[PDB]
Amino acid sequence: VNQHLCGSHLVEALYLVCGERGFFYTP
Amino acid sequence: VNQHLCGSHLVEALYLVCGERGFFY
Amino acid sequence: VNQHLCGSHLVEALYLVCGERGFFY
Amino acid sequence: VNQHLCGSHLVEALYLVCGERGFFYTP
Amino acid sequence: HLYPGEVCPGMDIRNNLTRLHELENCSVIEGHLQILLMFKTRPEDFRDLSFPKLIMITDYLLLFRVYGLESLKDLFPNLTVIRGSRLFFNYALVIFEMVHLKELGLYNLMNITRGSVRIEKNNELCYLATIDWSRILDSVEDNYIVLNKDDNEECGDVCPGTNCPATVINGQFVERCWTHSHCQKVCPTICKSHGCTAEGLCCHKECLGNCSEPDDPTKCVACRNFYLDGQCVETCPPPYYHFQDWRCVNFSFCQDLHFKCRNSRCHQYVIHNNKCIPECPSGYTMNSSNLMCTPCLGPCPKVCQILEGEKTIDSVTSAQELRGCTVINGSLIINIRGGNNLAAELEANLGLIEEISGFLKIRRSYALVSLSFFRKLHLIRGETLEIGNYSFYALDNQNLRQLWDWSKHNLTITQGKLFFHYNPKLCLSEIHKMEEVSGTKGRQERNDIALKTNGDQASCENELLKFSFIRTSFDKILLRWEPYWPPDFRDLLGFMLFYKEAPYQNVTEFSWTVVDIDPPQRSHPGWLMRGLKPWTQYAIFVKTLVTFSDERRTYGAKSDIIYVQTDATNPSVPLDPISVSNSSSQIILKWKPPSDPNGNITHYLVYWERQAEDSELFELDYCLKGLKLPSRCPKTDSQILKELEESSFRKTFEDYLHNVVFVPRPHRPFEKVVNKESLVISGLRHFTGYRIELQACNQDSPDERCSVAAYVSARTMPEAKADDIVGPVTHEIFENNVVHLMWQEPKEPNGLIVLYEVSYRRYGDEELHLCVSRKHFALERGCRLRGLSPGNYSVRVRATSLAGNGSWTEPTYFYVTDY
Amino acid sequence: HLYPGEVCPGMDIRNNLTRLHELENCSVIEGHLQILLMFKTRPEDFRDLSFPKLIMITDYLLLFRVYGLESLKDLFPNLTVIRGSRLFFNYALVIFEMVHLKELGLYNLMNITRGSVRIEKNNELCYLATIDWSRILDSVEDNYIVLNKDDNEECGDVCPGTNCPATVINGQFVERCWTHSHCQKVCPTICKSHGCTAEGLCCHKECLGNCSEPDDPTKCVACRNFYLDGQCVETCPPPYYHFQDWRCVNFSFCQDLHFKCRNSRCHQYVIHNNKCIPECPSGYTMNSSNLMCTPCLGPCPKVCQILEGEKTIDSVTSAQELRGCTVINGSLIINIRGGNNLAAELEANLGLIEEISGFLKIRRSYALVSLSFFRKLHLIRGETLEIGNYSFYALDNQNLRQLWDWSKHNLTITQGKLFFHYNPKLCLSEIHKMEEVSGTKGRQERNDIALKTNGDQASCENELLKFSFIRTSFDKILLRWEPYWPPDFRDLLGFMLFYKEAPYQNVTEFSWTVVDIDPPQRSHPGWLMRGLKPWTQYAIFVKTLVTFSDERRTYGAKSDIIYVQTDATNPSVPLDPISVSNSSSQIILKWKPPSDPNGNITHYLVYWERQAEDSELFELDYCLKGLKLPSRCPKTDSQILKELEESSFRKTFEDYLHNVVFVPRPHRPFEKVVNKESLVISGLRHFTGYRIELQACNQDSPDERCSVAAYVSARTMPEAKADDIVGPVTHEIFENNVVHLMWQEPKEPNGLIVLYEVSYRRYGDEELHLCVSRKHFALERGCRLRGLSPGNYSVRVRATSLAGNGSWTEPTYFYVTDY
Amino acid sequence: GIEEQCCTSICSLYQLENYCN
Amino acid sequence: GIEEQCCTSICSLYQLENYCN
Amino acid sequence: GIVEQCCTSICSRYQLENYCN
Amino acid sequence: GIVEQCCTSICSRYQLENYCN
Repeated sequence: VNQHLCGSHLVEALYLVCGERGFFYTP
Repeated sequence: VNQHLCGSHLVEALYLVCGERGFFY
Repeated sequence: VNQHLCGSHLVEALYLVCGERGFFY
Repeated sequence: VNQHLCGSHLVEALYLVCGERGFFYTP
Repeated sequence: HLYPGEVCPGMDIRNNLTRLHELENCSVIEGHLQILLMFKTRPEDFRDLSFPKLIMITDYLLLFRVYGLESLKDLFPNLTVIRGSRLFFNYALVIFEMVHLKELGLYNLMNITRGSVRIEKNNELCYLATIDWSRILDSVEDNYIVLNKDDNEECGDVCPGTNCPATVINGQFVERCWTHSHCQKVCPTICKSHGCTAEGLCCHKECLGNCSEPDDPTKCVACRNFYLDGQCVETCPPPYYHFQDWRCVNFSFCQDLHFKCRNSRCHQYVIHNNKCIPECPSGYTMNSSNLMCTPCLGPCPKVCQILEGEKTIDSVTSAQELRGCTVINGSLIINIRGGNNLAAELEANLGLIEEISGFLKIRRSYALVSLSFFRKLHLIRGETLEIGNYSFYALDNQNLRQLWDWSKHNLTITQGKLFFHYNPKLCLSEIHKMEEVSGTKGRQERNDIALKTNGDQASCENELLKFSFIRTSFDKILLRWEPYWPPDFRDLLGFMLFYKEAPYQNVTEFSWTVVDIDPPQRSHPGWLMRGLKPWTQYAIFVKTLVTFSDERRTYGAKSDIIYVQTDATNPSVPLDPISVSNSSSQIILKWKPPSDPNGNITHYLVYWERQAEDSELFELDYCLKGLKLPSRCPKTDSQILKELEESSFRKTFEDYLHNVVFVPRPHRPFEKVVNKESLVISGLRHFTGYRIELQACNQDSPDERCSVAAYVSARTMPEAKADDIVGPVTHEIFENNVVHLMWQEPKEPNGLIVLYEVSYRRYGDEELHLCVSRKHFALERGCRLRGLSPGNYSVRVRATSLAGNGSWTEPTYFYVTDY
Repeated sequence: HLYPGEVCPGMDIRNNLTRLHELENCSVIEGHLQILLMFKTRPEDFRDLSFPKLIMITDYLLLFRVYGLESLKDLFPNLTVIRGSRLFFNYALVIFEMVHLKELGLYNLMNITRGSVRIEKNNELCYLATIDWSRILDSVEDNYIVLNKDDNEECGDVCPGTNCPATVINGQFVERCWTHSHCQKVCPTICKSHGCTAEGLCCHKECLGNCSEPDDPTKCVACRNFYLDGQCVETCPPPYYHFQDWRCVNFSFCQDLHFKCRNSRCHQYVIHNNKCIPECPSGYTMNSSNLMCTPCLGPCPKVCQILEGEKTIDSVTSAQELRGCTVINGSLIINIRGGNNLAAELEANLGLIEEISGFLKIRRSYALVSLSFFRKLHLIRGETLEIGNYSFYALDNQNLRQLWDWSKHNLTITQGKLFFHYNPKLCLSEIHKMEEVSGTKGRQERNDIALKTNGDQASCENELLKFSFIRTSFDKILLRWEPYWPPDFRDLLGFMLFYKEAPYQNVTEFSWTVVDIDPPQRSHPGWLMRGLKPWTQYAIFVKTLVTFSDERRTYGAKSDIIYVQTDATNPSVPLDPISVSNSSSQIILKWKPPSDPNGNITHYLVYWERQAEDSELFELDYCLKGLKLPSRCPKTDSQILKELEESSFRKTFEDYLHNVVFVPRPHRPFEKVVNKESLVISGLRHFTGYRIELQACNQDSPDERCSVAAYVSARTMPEAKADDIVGPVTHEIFENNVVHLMWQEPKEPNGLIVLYEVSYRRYGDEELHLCVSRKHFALERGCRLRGLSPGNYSVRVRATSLAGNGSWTEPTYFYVTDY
Repeated sequence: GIEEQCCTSICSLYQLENYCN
Repeated sequence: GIEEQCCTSICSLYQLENYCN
Repeated sequence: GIVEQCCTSICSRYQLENYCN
Repeated sequence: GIVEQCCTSICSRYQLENYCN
């Protein structure tokens, strides 16, 4: 799966790629 | 409304444009 | 001619969109 | 008299400037 | 009461609820709060979690895709003030893509000091239209609340009315409620912003939102100006200094903050103007022992090093990062993809800068109307130019009208060329003025400043056309303006007249019916107006139509919008004439004023005339059978291109011919109605028809100038005993027992009497009837009976008129001889 | 006959008539004739001056501001042919600003071989609409005859009709006449161009215009192909060579012309392909002794040194100066300010060039549809570039659609950047294809090729939308197309549907009623059509609406124009039902077909029913007084910008949020009508009223599907003796002289009889009348007379019915006893 | 409520398949 | 002929002063 | 930012890992 | 040409003498 990722689809792409470990935010 | 002038409309139009110098019709 | 649908117009419109799967109205 | 001269006014300007001697055309 | 416990500086919570438990011990957030990106969450994970201690948030609150959260009424049941010191894209309350969220529930939110509220893409969120944001936020027009359940579906909003206050929003009164059980608390206008108590009493002057006991600073919940020792104060008394624009601190706390940054990794705090500010402004320098900013013995500006040498300004938060800057060591790109005017908050953050080391670019700034927010912008060095060697890049600004006020504003561009494209409301006059002022007149090359796109939607013809001869008539207006000629008089393809009726004076510029007017022959050009409505004021102005010129300025000429009102005339016919006769001598007539007054209607004319009774009724025998007497398209685009091209082709042929040929060798009753639409009419005959002539006339003394009438008919009521016969019944008996009956006719009946009936009955016998018509009554002087049996009769006489049947006369007895 | 005398090469006459006297001895002008700029001239200076010898002009005739000249019928009474070898701005007959000129008068002008005619600014010139230019000039659509007296005023044009031929021009027949006394000579179509004689006989095959004796080359007036020894020939026989495309000359004459130029100051003539041409074409070189062009042993092109290194092509005459060129040592500027397609004459002069040493510029070329006239253009060196370093400058071309056919055409631009601006019908696909082919892909900088001006009026979405589900109903059409998504699916702001009714298949592309369609939620997008007319075919296609992108290609998607026809249904009510009874038993009924057929009308239904006579007529006493029996708007640009800006603002906020949050950590009688609108109806009762039920029905066998009827009434004519009484008159006399009259009633009257009248008159006495009604006749079985004087009577009986009064019966005599 | 949503307003295709099985 | 020129067509101001003294 | 990397350019599976713990 | 000299630019009295005999 390789395509442009924008907005809501971008958010779902991040959630499927990762989320068992969680998103990253700076300390 | 916006259409050609025929008859009384024409005579009033000519009286408007001229009449100080005079028009014959 | 291009106005809202009310009554028979609505029922024909819904029969057009659906009716192969079914609509209740 | 100094102004832009175009078209018919240009022709009249040439005629008033000269015409006792006439316009010039190549031999 | 006031804020207890910790202060919990701005925090971010992600991916779970585990780290959010550190908000328990703090009431005010000294920063921004963000709950977002929670997918492995359930609706049962929020019921047992509540933060009643939280009161006020300084920067903003953000909520982005937290699953399972249905309402904020449990998370933040006491949040009351969002100061909005630092916004999130010019917004102070952002709720974006909240799936599973059904209601806001922030039933204590009273004031949002700065910013706006954005609510978007919440398919289940309701109770949004039941919130009066005007009571919460000052600038409510900047809110963006779209794509929710309040408009996609018809979810109910039940505010208990048997208590939620109702306020007008657009044109109707609607109750305000955050949830189904919480009403939006609204305070009286006497409590402007300090808030009210439960009984509706204003709090202290230094209060905000809510308070426990009125008129007591120490019993409030949110301070309006500053917080100190559980008390709200207007200013921090010595030796306390302002901090973060919401609380007062001593020198020790600001020193500790400064030392915590110096001896570590930052916002190295200083002291200036009785405030503990992060960075000292221009012209001052921090000392060694004390932190107070002494003025410098030299003009040192505040340079602001922009990362990557390019900064894009697209919101209030992006501009706020340049607050206090004076010299920018980079390039600014101004791109507010908006629709709301941000100049108010843009001039506060920007406008303190003087120099720009790079280029200034304004691209797709829809909302900007002017670049005047650059109060002190003087120098654009252009040490780093836009691609293509540009130092001022203006593009696609749909509402940019003014660059600067060149009367007092100075500007100096050191390097780089100019660029102006697709600014439909920015005219070439401003561009050329700025070119002259900046000093880059001889620096731009062709097509850098466009001509068919800059100012194409703005009227800047910068040459006045003066009307020379105006006079008006019934339905025509004659217009004459002084002739106009460009240096190439053939470039004038004609004039264009714009007209539109205007009840009042001040009308917009640039409906607008258009007529094309040819140029005159070289006689003022002029034009005659036709198809007008009388007594109506119109807006008139003429705009020239000149051929485009790619090399030089195109050309321009237009006239100021003059206002001419056409004259008055006779009005229309009065409408709906109805006449009713409520009495035997009174008729009420009602009508509607004419739909075309054509001026001020002054008076009405009503005429009457009694209708003579029909002649045939006086000469009809109604005793015979058959006696039923009635009981009375803009110019398409390719077309104009054809005239343009033909006019240019004629000039092209003329120029070719000239170049080739020339070689440079070396009476009826009436009354006058005054401002009334009805009349009661006296002196009318009973049961008679009348004809009414009704006029509406707007001029009386200088001869009547008014139109034809409206006609209607009416009949008065009849009298009671008009048809009844009076006078004694006289009879005669001849030798042959002939009975000749006589009775006085009803001299004044209801119009006319058609017949009489005589009922004679011999005692013990049956009733006998005989009809006597008008002609029979005239011929026999009443009635004549022939061949009657002996006996005594009883005679009653009745008269029938147009009104109906009259009452019978008293019985009369006659006896004929038996012989 | 043919041309006598001198040849008088092209000359120019100015400022007086003194130098016109050298035209006396020549019949053909081997060049152009220009009579212009004569101000000190009078109308009396032309009457005595005439040139009957002049026959034909090779290049053109020009007339510009000669005062006092009123007609050319005296100057050139025999001018017949203008070859147009060299034109004056793509015109062969120019008459410009001829003041004092009233009529053309060129009554011998037959053919204008090449060019056009321009007549402009002649305030007194008339007799222009009475000339059939189609008989004179081939391409009549290129003529420009404007601003004359034929349209400014109503000057009369008297062509003698009692002989001037009349030809149809637009839709009417009008007589053709040059002057008031000269008719425009028109030849039969059998004489295509050779002309006819006075009696209408075709001239020789090699003839043109006119001839003295038909079928004789030597008796002609103007040669069609070539002139030689007073004879017209198709080709020059040896040893004669072609010269100036109109006459044949020997080698000696062309040699003398060549030597007159070599030994003097020029057109140094040569010989090539049996022609005496001025300059030999590419690949050939003149020899020393002979003048014939031998082919060169090397590829030497014909270079054409353009003066000042810049040439502007604006007409056929400007392009013709480059005829035969192969390599251009300069720059071309193509600017045809026109309106007529000159590609036909542009490909003849241009299109033989391969290299351009400078730049090629196409500016304001309104009439050009393609640059395909450059047949052999291969190399654009660009050794001299347009200002701004440009080698191909296309600007403001309103109809430029195709640059070249890139399937077979090669192009190579050596130096210089590209430029494309304001080409509304030239799409970016052609520009990019030319960039790839030429090899200058990585040479252009931003804003050199515009995006919102190139192809903005041309549909080149170059992506196909396929309809997926179409089905039709009574007045609705259901449309479904496959969903389309750009890579940024938020850029899709929705679809736009264009529909328009089309009787036939082939319809134009790009009326066109528009409806905005939102994008679907990610369910095919689709749309439901409403407000349609039954049995009508519509043109359907969908064009996407995507947000503009300044960086990359904007985007594109559209569907082929599909055609769907809605179904048929019941038609409308038939209009104008009229029924006439011309006979006592025949009724003709006429009607018009319904205005809404909604398909093909197949048949009509007509119903009848006899109306029973009114009951009260059978029970009315009409002998009493009172016996009168009847004798039966696109959303304003302002709004759409708002939706565009809001849609972009939502995406901008989304992108800002995403960038901030994410950090990248390192049953009744009837009949059937067949195609008819009337009917004759038989079997009808005389003088009876009928009710008609008329339907128009378009389906019979598969159940009738048709609408309600129209109702009308008609009464048949009555019979002659229907009301007359038949049978003998029977009477009885009783003991008391009572006369009981009996007569047989008219069993079959015209509907019904209301009364009878009996006229009995005793001899010598007066006539006595007695009315007998229906009830009286039934009760008394006729008539009963009581109390009659003795004597003999005469009895006649008449019957009155609905039709009228019947004839009296024969007199009957009865005598009552005298006692 | 189909009546209240597009007898006084206009309903597009998308909010018409929602009334289907 | 004023009738034939602008009773079926439209006459502008310029061709109206031609009917004046 | 992530938008310029993914919505305008093309992101790979490895690139999206940089936005995770 | 004379047009470029006079209609676009400005011609003087002496310049127009170049177009006369």
